[PDB]
Amino acid sequence: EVVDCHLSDMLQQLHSVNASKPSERGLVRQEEAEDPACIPIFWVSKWVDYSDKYGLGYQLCDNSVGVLFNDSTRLILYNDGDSLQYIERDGTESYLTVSSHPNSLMKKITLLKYFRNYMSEHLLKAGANITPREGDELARLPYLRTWFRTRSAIILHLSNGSVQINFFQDHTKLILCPLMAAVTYIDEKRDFRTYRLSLLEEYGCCKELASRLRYARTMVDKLLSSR
Amino acid sequence: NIFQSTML
Repeated sequence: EVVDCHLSDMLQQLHSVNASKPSERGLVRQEEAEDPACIPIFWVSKWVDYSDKYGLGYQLCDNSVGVLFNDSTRLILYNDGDSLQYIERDGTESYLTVSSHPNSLMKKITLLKYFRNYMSEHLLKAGANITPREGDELARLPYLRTWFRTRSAIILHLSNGSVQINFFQDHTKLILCPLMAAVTYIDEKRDFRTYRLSLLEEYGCCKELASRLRYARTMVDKLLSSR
Repeated sequence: NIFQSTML
């Protein structure tokens, strides 16, 4: 696994930005750190925590759906509505369809269908105004590795290294990628920007983004520490 | 109960 490697890379990137005290500059020039080409390929656009019974269902921005079940397995339904991928507790991956699957997955496929319907009828799509980055052969559709909720946010850890943090109080969100070394920030008003983290060090940023990057570092440390 | 992201 490059999972621990990617989390450490992210802690590197966040520590350096946070150590530079970026909201504490004389003149902050946040816009100089923007790079629209660093926007993620994938992020979580909807989610429903039904972990008291089944697990966590979610939709990614490409309209694929997934569930992280309480037994730590994952089922993904691609946006063709037909292909599935199953990921076991130990990460072993297998491929199936709605018409070709082992009997052992029938309940979990049905659960995914109920989650899919719930999300479609009730939940707003986060990032609906964002065009995702073009995918290429080096990237694969990710699954939800793990998640947790604090009093102030839900933290979502994807299998491509990305970490997403949705804040409950004001609906602001961060998408962190340790390969781009970038953070996408969605503010309360649904405006979005993607910044190269090294450049936020140089140019600074507002107290709002600085505060959420401090919180992000603590959450990533929390993810690594449980691993 | 159940918790979820931002509703329509």
